[PDB]
Amino acid sequence: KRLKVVAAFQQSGNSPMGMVLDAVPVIPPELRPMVQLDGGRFATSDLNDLYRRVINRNNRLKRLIDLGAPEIIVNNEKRMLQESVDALFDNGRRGRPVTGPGNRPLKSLSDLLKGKQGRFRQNLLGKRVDYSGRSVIVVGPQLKLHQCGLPKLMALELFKPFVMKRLVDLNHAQNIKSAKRMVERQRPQVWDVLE
Amino acid sequence: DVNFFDELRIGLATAEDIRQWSYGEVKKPETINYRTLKPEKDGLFCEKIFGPTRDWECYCGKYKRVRFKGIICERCGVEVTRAKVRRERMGHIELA
Amino acid sequence: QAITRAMADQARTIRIPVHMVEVINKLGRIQRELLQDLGREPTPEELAKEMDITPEKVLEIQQYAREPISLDQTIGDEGDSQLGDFIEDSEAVVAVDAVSFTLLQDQLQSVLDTLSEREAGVVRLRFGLTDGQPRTLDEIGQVYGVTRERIRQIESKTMSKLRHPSRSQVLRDYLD
Amino acid sequence: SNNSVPGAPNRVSFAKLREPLEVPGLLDVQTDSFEWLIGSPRWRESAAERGDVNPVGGLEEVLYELSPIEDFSGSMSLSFSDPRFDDVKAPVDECKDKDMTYAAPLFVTAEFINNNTGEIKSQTVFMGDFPMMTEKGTFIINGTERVVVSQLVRSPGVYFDETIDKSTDKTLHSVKVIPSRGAWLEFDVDKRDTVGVRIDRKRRQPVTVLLKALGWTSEQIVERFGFSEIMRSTLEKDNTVGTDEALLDIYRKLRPGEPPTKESAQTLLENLFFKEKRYDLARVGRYKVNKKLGLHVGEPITSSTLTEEDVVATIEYLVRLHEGQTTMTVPGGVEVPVETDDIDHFGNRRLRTVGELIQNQIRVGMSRMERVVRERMTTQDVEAITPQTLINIRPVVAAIKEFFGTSQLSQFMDQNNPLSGLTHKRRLSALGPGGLSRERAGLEVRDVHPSHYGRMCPIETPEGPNIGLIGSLSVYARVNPFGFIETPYRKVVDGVVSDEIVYLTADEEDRHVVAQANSPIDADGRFVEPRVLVRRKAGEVEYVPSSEVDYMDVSPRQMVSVATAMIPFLEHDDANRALMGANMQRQAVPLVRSEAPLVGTGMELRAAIDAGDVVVAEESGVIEEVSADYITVMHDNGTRRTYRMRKFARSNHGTCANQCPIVDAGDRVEAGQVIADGPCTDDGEMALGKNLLVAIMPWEGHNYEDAIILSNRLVEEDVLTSIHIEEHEIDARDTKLGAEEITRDIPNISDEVLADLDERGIVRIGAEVRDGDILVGKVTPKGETELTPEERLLRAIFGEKAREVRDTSLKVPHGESGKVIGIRVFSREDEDELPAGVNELVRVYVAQKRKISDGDKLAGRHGNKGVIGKILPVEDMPFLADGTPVDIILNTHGVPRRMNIGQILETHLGWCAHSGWKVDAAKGVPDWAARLPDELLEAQPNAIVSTPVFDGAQEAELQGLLSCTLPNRDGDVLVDADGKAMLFDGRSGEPFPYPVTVGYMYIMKLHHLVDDKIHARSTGPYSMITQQPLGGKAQFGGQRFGEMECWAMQAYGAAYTLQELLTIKSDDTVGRVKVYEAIVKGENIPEPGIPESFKVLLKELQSLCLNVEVLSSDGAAIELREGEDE
Amino acid sequence: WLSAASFQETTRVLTDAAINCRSDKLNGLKENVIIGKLIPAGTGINRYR
DNA sequence: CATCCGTGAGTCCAG
DNA sequence: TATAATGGGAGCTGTCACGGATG
Ligand SMILES: CO[C@H]1/C=C/O[C@@]2(C)Oc3c(C)c(O)c4c(O)c(c(/C=N/N5CCN(C)CC5)c(O)c4c3C2=O)NC(=O)/C(C)=C\C=C\[C@H](C)[C@H](O)[C@@H](C)[C@@H](O)[C@@H](C)[C@H](OC(C)=O)[C@@H]1C
Ligand SMILES: [Zn+2]
Repeated sequence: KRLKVVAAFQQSGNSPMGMVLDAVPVIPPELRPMVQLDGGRFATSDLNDLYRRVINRNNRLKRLIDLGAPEIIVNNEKRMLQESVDALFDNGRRGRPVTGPGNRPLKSLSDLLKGKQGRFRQNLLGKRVDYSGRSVIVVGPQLKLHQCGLPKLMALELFKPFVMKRLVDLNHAQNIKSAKRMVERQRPQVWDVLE
Repeated sequence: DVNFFDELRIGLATAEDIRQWSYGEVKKPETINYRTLKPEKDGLFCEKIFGPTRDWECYCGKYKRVRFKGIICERCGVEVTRAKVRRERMGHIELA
Repeated sequence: QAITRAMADQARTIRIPVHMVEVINKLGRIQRELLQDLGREPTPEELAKEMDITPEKVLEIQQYAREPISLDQTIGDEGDSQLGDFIEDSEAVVAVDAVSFTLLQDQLQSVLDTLSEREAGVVRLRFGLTDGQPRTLDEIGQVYGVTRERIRQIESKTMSKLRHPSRSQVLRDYLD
Repeated sequence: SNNSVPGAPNRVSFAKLREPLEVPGLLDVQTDSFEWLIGSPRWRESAAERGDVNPVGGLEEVLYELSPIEDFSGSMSLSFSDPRFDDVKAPVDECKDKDMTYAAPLFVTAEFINNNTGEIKSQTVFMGDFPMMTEKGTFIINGTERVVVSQLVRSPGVYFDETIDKSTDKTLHSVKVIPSRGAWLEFDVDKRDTVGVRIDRKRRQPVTVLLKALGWTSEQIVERFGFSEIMRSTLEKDNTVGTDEALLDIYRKLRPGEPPTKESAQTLLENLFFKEKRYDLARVGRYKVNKKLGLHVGEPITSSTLTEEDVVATIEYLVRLHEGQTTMTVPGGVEVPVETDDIDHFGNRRLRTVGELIQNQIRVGMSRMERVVRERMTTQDVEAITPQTLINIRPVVAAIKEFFGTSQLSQFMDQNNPLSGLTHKRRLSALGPGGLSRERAGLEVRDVHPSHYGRMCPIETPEGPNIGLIGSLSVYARVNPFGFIETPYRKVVDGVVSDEIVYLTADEEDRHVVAQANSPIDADGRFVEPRVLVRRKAGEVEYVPSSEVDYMDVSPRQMVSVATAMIPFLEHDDANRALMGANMQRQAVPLVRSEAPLVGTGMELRAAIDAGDVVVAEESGVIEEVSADYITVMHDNGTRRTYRMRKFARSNHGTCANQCPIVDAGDRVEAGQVIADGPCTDDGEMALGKNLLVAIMPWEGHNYEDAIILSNRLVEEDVLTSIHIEEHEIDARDTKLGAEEITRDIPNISDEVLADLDERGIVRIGAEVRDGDILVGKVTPKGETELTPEERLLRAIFGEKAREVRDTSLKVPHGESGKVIGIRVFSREDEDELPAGVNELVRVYVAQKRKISDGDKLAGRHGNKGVIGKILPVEDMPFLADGTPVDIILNTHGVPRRMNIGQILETHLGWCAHSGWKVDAAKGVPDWAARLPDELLEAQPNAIVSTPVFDGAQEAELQGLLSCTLPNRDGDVLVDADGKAMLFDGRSGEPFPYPVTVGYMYIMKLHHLVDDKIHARSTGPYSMITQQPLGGKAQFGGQRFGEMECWAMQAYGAAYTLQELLTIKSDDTVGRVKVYEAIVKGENIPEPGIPESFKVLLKELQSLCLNVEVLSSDGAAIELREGEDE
Repeated sequence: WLSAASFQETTRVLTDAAINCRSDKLNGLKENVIIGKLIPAGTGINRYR
């Protein structure tokens, strides 16, 4: 078992030193977004309070070392810094999770990947799509096997840029901007266009 | 931006790799200002580090036009490109 | 002293200066003083007069005191519905509106043609099509090889020539 | 008649005479509890009549547990008493309107006692505004009506379990002591015949170790537990001896890392299990342990804590039950049955109502301010201390605010129909804080327990993943002051049924023997047969002589809930379809006007009244004046009360609550009578649907697979038509570029679009609106950014200067439409109190008069759901002889599979009720109609009847009633004794070859209408992070093409279709824009690019110190629309 | 390691893959769907493509 | 062959 | 920012079936 680890660092010039970090990468802001809602209140990602947690303790370490504090106080901060960077990479892994308001555990970096709601199985193996819809189904004995009854209102929104095309074709609309306004207002023409 | 690339390799990141990625070290815990509602400097949203909030709009406002492209304003050191960059530009924190 | 100072400075996810914290704490203090005095939570108009005598600011203060909420937080009934999944990316570009802009370019390309080379010259000069900047007119006539500011003379020789594609209403549609 | 009590229309009942007791106040589950919390006058009297010695209110209790608050010195002492409310700050109707919380301010008397100075300062403190409950058993939090659901939890106490060993195959006995709040304690028995104990899930140790730690001698261990060999084997294998050595041993295993003093191990063993601070069995926690051990059984409840006597008596209970003993007397205690306990028994399974849930959250808020109190005492000086300075109520107001705002038990009130709300108030949930998770729930928790009889319904429960975890409370059940569920039983002295009734808890019933309700009884009260049907402990049934009958059930319909009892011929439908049928009545929608069903069960009266969505008279009198607006009643004493009608109000679920006056002017009305009724109510009765002319046959495939076929009469006569109101909102805030202003002046809009507005900018009352139109014209100042150099040019030509105001108007959402039936404007200018930053706030209420259409979901009471397949012209309808077209054509195929032939029996009884009948009295009263009550031997056309569940009509009588059916107006009978009738195909003209089952059936219009369910989207809004489309019809989102949905694509081998959906259709930032262009330009679809969501991943791996590089075929790391730099 | 990570035990997969420096040849169904490439099956194979 | 910690435990919808 | 003050506080309760490290 031990060889399976050690031989892996041997082969590829992949140093084992990497398991110890001197600098932690900060994920782009738009991926940890801070948003103002219509209620005036702000909504921010959890990562922002974990990053904030590290830098607050990391800088406090800088002040403590510089002041020449006793090892008892300096070592404490280091332990705190350790748990801080830990709870950033994987929360709940070691010890109790970091709670925010409501005793709610904060999402960590690795929590963005794990399981169902994770970036893999929720956003990559399955995505949401444009040009699509949903409705109640009803038996249609009148239809042939290769047919289906697609609601008039549904089709107009599915084929919306397809219809705008033929509206400016047959001169019902002068441009593409007006053609949109004819489909939105549901003028009687478009039903002839859509068919 | 061709689609066809052959291999996707993963490795154990060096501490030096971390610094090669980052466009600057976050030194403040501060996110934004409480009045201006703008990304405070050397913070988690600092525009010197991650990029402009609005397209081709420099932080201090000395440059507010599409005419300046890739220009690093001297009063706040903000490159002028799309805010599209704030989804791709990295940062880092130097642990003591 | 160190705690309360470091408390006011760090606790806020969005940083407020020390005096601003001194205010809100005074506000919560005068509130709890007027609380037991009126058997009811006091009106903004009432709170204001006692401490700062200004009503507009007290409203503003009470929004500063408001603590933000987390995007990653969810709704209680089901553990799949997170808040950020409802935040519409206001930034993202509308397909039709950007395409309609592109069709506006094809109409101004049918304007650079009917206009002369002198006429389609000052057009892209002070408006800044290829430039991206609007150069001052006293610099435009001197940067261009025709003098006696005849380039401002050609300007009026175009303003009415632009009325014809305007009378064709092919530019009239794209303004509404 | 069935319920001849209030003044209700006559609904004749097939029955055995039910005179035990009327349906109790259905809302008393909510009412009685809140009255205990506040300690209302009506409660203290209710405590008196129940004979409750020294009653303590919900608020009174918290104060006494708290009082007094002293510091470590004992110098200071704060204590509370006498809680009292003022008048409510604002009426209910005003709270719904102004979005404020219906509450009454709470006061208390607090005094600061000081032992040193000997002085006492006493004054009244404000505690905040206290959420009061309506008369309808609801709360109103911020203008939305809410409901507090009762939680089913595991009762505190000591439980014994019998687990079987896998290896040794011997019986191992385990015990577990459960506190209301505190540390854990479980004694278990090994296969090694050595007793062990796990404290708060720490490692196992010999139990004698604990006895020598308590102080008990090693000789007393031999005396008390010597009668077993498993305890002698335990004290023998005992590692160490000595009172000091045991405490040290326990300490060393409990809290490693801390210096063990002889004085520090003695202390925590006292604190972890014997102090009120860290450990606490509730009143139930004490009472339940005591019953199980039988000590201090008579003595009143004073101990809130565990004792040493409890510990020893527990271990004694463990050992005896291990070696086969069946009974045991604890020294100093009465005899107690010894066995293993079923955790799911309703004697051990507890129900905490509204009062306790609020009380608990109150207790939380009090212990918080107590922390601040004990801090504010050591700070300030003794002389200047008043309670006003010590007390911070801010945590209290925040603990009660949060609960109603956040908790999983403060729910949006199910307001589809009056029944929907009624069932919401009587729900029993296991989910929620202090309870269990949905994943944590196994299969035993969910299935039907024997003790559920008469307390909780076994039919009413959700179909989904929540099944078994949520239930309805039974009809006749109520909640006792200890949080358990009682149920009424008739008392039988010696074979003689008495009208004396006693409520029994679950385990109390287990020690007795009960007779089924339908067992034949003498006119005096004696049983008919010696051996009768008898219910016994562990759900076991056997015949037992009448000498042994203790009690008998009140009613046949005792086991069911309120919604369940409204399903005619329930005993004919399998539990599965019967289940849905109960979950679906809640889903019905109020129709323009409502008819009471032709067939009922008698539960339709009391349900509507108790719902509180009808208007009931308080005092008897005469209608002095009636309007559509309000009814004025003149009382006998001379005083006048006036009831204001709710007219066209929007419910929580957008259905239309509309009350109309029943009584005409000058009518003499008695108290408690229905003077005006609301939605889904006809003359004071639950009217969830309409009576429809059914026809059981396959018809041209349009009804295939549970689809439904309708007559156009139902659309031309608004029979299945409903009103739906929406509420649209918008406000004007202060921005950084100025302030949003509501105006009629909107940039680049014709006067044709603005035509339906007023001078303000608001739409005008009575105007009609379509989707996309303007409701409230609001403009906002836009950021002064350099406008387009291509639009600068476009503004010089036409010479039109740009405005700095962008359109931010409130337009009508897609799919919505109707008439504007009222505007509600709030202005900061007109002193209307708004939130900080808002100026003008507008609400527009649009009503839609929706007719029924294809896709709308119709359902009967028997779990027979189905959507509308086709609405034929009225003439196409298979009609009877006299030319009457049927209403609804149900498919035959979907009946005998679902085992719900109750829908059939209702149809048979449905025709009988419509046509009327008359039994043949010549040559006597026929032998089939011999059990038939006299009132039903003759029936009028359009007569209403009752078929109480587990009673009512029998198949014999029903067959007979089909024969008696009166002829139509043309003097011709229409159906036969088979219940069928000949039909003519409205299309071909030829009559159908075989007789078709025809009659009337009660159909409900559920709230699953296509108008709400239909949705589609081309392009729209996109996610902020993943850049994928947003989700939901409300957000104009797209559909999800999930992991499962991709497998189908791959299996097909449709690679390009699959790729397109996951690329240019989804999160290809540049791709989707260019696909739009290529479509409107009639060009070819471009080749997809890199998914922006994949790009997100690599940044998420990178941020985790994972050097991820994309390599080309050569071996060089390439760029992903980005670059690296230090 | 991409197919594996999108399966189960995502944290366990990545720690190992990072250490072993495991290079991924994007030649599989699971692997390709994630990156948006045409799946190496059906109409996606070069024989037909 | 039996314990202790970590990792699994259907989908779409609305909300 | 000079009276003296010196070691925390809520735990969380009803899974289930399995592999790998330890016995
Ligand atoms: C705050 O409470 C929330 C849950 C907390 O969490 C959590 C764990 O504790 C819960 C408790 C204590 C419940 O008693 C409950 C419940 O009784 C119920 C559903 C059913 N959940 N489904 C819903 C979505 N669906 C497609 C899948 C499953 C629930 O989930 C819960 C529920 C939970 O989920 N229903 C039923 O029993 C019956 C059969 C029908 C439902 C009637 C209507 C429809 C609802 O009552 C409406 C009027 C709202 O009131 C609720 C929606 C609440 O929403 C709000 C904000 O008010 C919600 C209960
Ligand atoms: Zn600048």
